[PDB]
Amino acid sequence: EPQAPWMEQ
Amino acid sequence: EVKLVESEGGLVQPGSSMKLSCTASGFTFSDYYMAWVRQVPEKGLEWVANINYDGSSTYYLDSLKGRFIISRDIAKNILYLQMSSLRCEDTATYYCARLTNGYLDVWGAGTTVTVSSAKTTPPSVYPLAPGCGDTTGSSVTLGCLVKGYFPESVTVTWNSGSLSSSVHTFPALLESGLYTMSSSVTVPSSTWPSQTVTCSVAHPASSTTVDKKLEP
Amino acid sequence: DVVMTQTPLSLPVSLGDQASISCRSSQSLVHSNGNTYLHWYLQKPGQSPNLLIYKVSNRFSGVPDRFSGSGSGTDFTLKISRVEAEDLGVYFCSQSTHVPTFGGGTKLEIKRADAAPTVSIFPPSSEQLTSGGASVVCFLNNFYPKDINVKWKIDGSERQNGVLNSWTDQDSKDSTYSMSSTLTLTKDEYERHNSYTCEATHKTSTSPIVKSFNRNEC
Repeated sequence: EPQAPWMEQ
Repeated sequence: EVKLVESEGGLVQPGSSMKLSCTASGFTFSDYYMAWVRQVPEKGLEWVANINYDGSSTYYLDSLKGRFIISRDIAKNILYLQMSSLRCEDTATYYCARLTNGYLDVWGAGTTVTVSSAKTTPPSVYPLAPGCGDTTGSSVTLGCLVKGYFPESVTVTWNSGSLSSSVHTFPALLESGLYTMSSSVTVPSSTWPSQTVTCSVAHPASSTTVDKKLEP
Repeated sequence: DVVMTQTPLSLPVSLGDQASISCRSSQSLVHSNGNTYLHWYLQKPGQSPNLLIYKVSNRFSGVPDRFSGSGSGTDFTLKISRVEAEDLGVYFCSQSTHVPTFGGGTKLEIKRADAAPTVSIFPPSSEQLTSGGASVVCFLNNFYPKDINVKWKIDGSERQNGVLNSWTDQDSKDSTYSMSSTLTLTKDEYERHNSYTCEATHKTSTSPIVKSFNRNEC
């Protein structure tokens, strides 16, 4: 689902 | 087919602003995150910004200090990069890219942005032909010297692109604030000058195309 | 700030042999969600990068099985089996587990037999002279290896300043390189001398290859 993994918190 | 096409880049004065655009086709635009990255000369690739599906969430390279804005128009399938207060260090080739599951799976062609207070200058295009009393063998090598232009880039074709198989195009070098590049082509000697050879040099920044006929 | 370090910087490989390229990250690329966001791109001469391998080992659509990615944690490898000339270019890795960063690239060079340059010299055009300038050009076409030296002489005297040397990337068609050497003089200086010579030194010849002209014969 995430597309920009580094933005995950 | 899937494709991404950036707008024309070009010259901007330091401290000024400019906006890049990128048009997408072949996929459901709003079904994908999008990104900009840049390739700085003599340096590596660097992330610039990315944006989620509807544009409610963006990410920027920290060093940008909020001078850049990424945004997207769903009605037009268009991605934007607004750039403000430009400095020399922003000079680079900018690529728009489709972002999927953390990776960039479609890349645009790249567009060159040059931050400089130097003036736009069109290329002088000089023919390179044999002479000086030298003899002729079974082939002749011809060329064009493309001098004195700014900024990058130029594109060189021969006979409107119909001559391509024996062409070498040499990357530009900066000298005294202006760029020089060149291109050579080889054709059978029996065919020149009987069958004309012309180098065409396009320089988008100065809106100029030179179509220079090679003469003996 | 995650650093991606690639080695070697350039890798020469024979057709049909295997190339192996290392990419190391300064931090583990295992995301908290379990995924490793390590990818490989190829940028061919005159083209934009294209995705080759995503998430360590997954071939992107259209990439043949000759291309294989492996590794874990901080250590990754791209292996290209049965190398073809069209594989040449710059391979770079990238990570997006953390704030996204790219490796500096590894250039894949295709090996071929040594090939001597074809050297051609050109005097300044009348058009340039009319505008007050004078550039002399030598093209050195279709040689291998890439290392080559050009020396300009004016009336026999070496001239270093004012010389612009530009190489092409390697051509997949024949695995050769070409380069252009331009000596830029003022018309004033050009018109005071007679002999213009470019000398090419390359491993294919013991003696340098010399092309020359005399100004008053042009």
